[PDB]
Amino acid sequence: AVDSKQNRTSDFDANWKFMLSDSVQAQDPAFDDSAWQQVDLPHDYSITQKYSQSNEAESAYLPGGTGWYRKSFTIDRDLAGKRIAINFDGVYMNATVWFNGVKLGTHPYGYSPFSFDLTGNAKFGGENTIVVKVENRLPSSRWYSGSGIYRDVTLTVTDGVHVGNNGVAIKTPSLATQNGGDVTMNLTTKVANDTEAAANITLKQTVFPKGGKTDAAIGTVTTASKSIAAGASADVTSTITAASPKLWSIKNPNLYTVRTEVLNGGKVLDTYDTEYGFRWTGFDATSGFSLNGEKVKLKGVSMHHDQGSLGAVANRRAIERQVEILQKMGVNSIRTTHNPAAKALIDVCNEKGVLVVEEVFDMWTEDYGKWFGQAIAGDNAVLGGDKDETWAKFDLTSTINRDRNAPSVIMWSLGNEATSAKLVAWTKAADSTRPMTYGDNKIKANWNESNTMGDNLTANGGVVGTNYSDGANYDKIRTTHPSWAIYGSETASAINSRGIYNRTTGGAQSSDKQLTSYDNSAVGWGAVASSAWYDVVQRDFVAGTYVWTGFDYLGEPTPWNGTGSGAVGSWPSPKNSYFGIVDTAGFPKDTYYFYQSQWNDDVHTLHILPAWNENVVAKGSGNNVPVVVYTDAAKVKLYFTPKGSTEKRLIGEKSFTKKTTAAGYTYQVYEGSDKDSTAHKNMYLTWNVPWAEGTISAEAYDENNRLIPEGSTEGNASVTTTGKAAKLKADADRKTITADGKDLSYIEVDVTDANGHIVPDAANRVTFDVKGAGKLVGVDNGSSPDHDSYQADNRKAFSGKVLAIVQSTKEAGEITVTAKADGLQSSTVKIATTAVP
Ligand SMILES: *[C@@H]1C[C@@H](O)[C@@H](O)[C@@H](CO)O1
Ligand SMILES: [Ca+2]
Repeated sequence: AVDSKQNRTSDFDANWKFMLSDSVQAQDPAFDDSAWQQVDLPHDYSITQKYSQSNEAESAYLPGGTGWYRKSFTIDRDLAGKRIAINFDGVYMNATVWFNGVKLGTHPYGYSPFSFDLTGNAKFGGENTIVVKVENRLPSSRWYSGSGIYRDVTLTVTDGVHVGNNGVAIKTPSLATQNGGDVTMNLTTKVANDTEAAANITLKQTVFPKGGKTDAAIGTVTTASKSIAAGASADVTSTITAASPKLWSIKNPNLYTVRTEVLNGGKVLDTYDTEYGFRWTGFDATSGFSLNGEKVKLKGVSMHHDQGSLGAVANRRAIERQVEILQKMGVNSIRTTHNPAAKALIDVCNEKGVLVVEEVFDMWTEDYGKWFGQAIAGDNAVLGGDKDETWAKFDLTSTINRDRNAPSVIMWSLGNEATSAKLVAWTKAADSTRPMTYGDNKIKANWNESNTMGDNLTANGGVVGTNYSDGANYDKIRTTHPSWAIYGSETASAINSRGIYNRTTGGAQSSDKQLTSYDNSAVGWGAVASSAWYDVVQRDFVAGTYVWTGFDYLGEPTPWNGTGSGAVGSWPSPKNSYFGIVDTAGFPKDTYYFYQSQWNDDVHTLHILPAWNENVVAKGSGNNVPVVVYTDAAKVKLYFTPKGSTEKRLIGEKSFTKKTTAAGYTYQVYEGSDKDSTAHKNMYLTWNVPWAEGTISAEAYDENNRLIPEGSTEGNASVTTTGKAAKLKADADRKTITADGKDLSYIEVDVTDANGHIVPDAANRVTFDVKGAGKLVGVDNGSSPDHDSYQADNRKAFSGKVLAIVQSTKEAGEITVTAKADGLQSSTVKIATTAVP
C-alpha cells in the first residue's frame, strides 16, 4: 500500500513473509508463500532456533541458515513518474534482492547499510513483490551476529529531480573560533536528474532547531541556477551563515534540521532533511580529548549490537534503554565494536548526548573475509557507497555517508587487531571532518608494523588506539611516540556474573558456570576494572578508555569460549559473555557502581557488596567476609546492626585522598594505614567483617566531614540478612508506551522475602501472563548457562531477578502482566498504550 500519502522516506517494516529454508527458490512473484510466517521487521531468525552443541560457543551455540523474506505490496498510480528505492539499514548477511522476479544485486557485509533502486522494475498501478534471500553459513564470527533483516527497512519515493541518497555533506571549518556568533557552514549537495529532459534547478537551504518550524531558522541560502543534464548528477556547493547556533554537547545535545529544497522556477520538486549538530573536537598528545574547547575524559564502553533476549533486533527502545543505563553509570562514549551501528543507535546518541566511536570492521571461512578485497560485479546495482574498488571501500563509505552529519560520531574506527594505508586514505577522502583510528593489540610488543601504522595514523590526523595496555605500557608509548594522540581503545575485560559472592576469585572456569561479582576476575590478557581505570585516570595523555564491555552480549562466553563445534564443559554450556558491566537483561552487576563512583559526577554512589546471607557470602580467615564499598564520597563510616536490633554500632571509618592531574581531572584513592598493597584496589574501600545475621550499613561524608543525606545516593547503601522467598515485585520501567507495534516496556521482577528484601540467590521459575494490547517478546535473567527459550512465557530468576519484555500492538489499549511463582505472592503491572497521532 505505497502511494503519495507517505513521506519522502517511510517505514517499510510491516507485513513481510518469512521462511527458513536452504532448498526453496522463492524469488518469483507467483510463489505461493501463504504458509510462511508473518513477521514485522526488524527480525532475527537465529534467536528463535534451538541451541545445539553441534554449533559453536563463540556464537552462542545458535545456528544460522538461509532465510527468505517476501513482501507483496501495491504501488499506486499517483506514484507514476516517481523514483522509488528500498533501503536496508542492515542485513546479516550475504543478501540477495529480487524485485518482481528480477535480480537487483547482492550485499555481503552484514553490518553496513545499502539500498536498491526499484523504479526500473516497478509495476506502477499494480502488485509488486520484493524478495530478500539471506545466507549465514555458521562458521561465522567470534560473537553472536544473529541472522536476517535485523534493522529497519524503508522506502524512498522522490521526484525525478531529487537530492541523492545521503546527498548533503555539512562542514563548519571555523566553528572553534566563530562559536557564539555567525558560523560559516559549507554544504555540498548531490542533485540527480533522473528525467529525460535537462533540469535547471536552484537550492533553498534552511537551518532550524529540530522539531521546530522554518520561521525559526538561524540561517538560509538560495543558490544560483545549476544546469543538470538528463540522466546526470551534479554537486551543488553552497554556504549558509548560521546566526549563533546552540552547540551540541554531552549535557546539552542541541540538534538542528538542515532542509534542502530543489526548486524548478518557483516549484519545489524535492525536499531533503538531514540532522545536524554544531560541535568540534580535539585530540592533544599531552592533554587528551576536548569537546567544544573543554577537556573531557572519554569514559567509554565497547558495545556489541545485540539486544539480549531480543537477539540482533535493532529495536529503538531496546537500544535507547541500553544508552540510558550506560548514562546513569556515567558513560559518555560508546565504541561500536566491531561494526557499524544501527542508525537507531546514532539517532539515540545524537539525542542523548553520547560520543560515538563508530567502528567499521573487525579484521581485514565463508564470511566477509572473502569479500573484503573483492570488486563489486558490474551488474550488481547495490547502492550506498563507492563501487569503483573493493567491498571494503563500499561498506566504509556507505557507513560514513549515512552518519557524516551526526554530531555524536567523533571518530571513524577502521578495525581491531598496505591495507591500513588504503583504509586511512579512503576515510580521509570520504570525511575530512573527523579523525580516524583503530584498536591495535600489538602495540604492547612494539612491532615495527605498529610503529609504522601508528605514525601513518598521526600523519593523517588520526588517533592511536591501544588495546589492553597497562600504565607502564601507556608510558612507553608516550615516551617512544611523543606525537601520538592515544587512548585505550579496548580495556579491562573483567569477567563476572551478577550476584555471586561465595568466592572473591575468578578469571577461570568455575564449578557452577558462574563467576564472582567482586572485581578480582579478569582474562589473562586483560585487567580488573579498578586496574584498567586507575592506569587511565592518572594519565592526561591517555584520552580515555573503552571498557570491554558495557553490556553482556550473546556468544564469546570466555572463560567457556570455544572455536569449533562442541560444548565447553557440561551441557548446557555458557552461551553469552561475562565481560559486561551490565548483564544481557539490563541488570547491573556490582562493578556498575564502581564505575558510577568514578564517572558520574551528577549523582552520588554508595554501594556495598556482598549480599548478607550466610549461604551466599565467602568466609575467609577467621570466618571474615570481605566487604567492598564503592562510593564517590570523601569519607565512609561502616556500621553493623545485629539481627533484631534497632541500634547500629560503628565498625570502621575510612577517608579518601583526592588527587588532581595537571589537566585538572580529579580522582580519589585510599591511602590509610591499612590500605591494600596493590594501589589500584585502593580506588574503593574494603573491610573484613565477621559474619553474623543482621545489617551492614554505610554513611557517606563529604569533604567538609558532613553527612550526605541517606537515600539520595545510588546503590545498596545497606545489606541485610533476608528471610525465605515470599513474594514477587514487578515494575515496568515505562507505564505508558506507544501503540505502534515497536515500543517496548521492560518489566523487572524481583524475588523478595516478606519484608521486600531481594533474596540474593533466588532462582524461582517465574511465569508471565500477558493480556491486552501487547505481546511478550522476550524473557531474560542474564545467566550465561541458561538455555531456556527467550520466547517462552517463563524463566527462572537468577540472583533474585528476572526480566519480561512486552511489545505494544498497533491498537491503543492496556497491557496487563501478571508474574507468578509457585508458593510466592504474584505481582501485576499495567501498561497503557497510546495511539500514534
Ligand atoms: C578485544 C577484542 C574483542 O572482540 C574481544 O574478543 C575481547 C576479548 O577480551 O578482546
Ligand atoms: Ca559522583
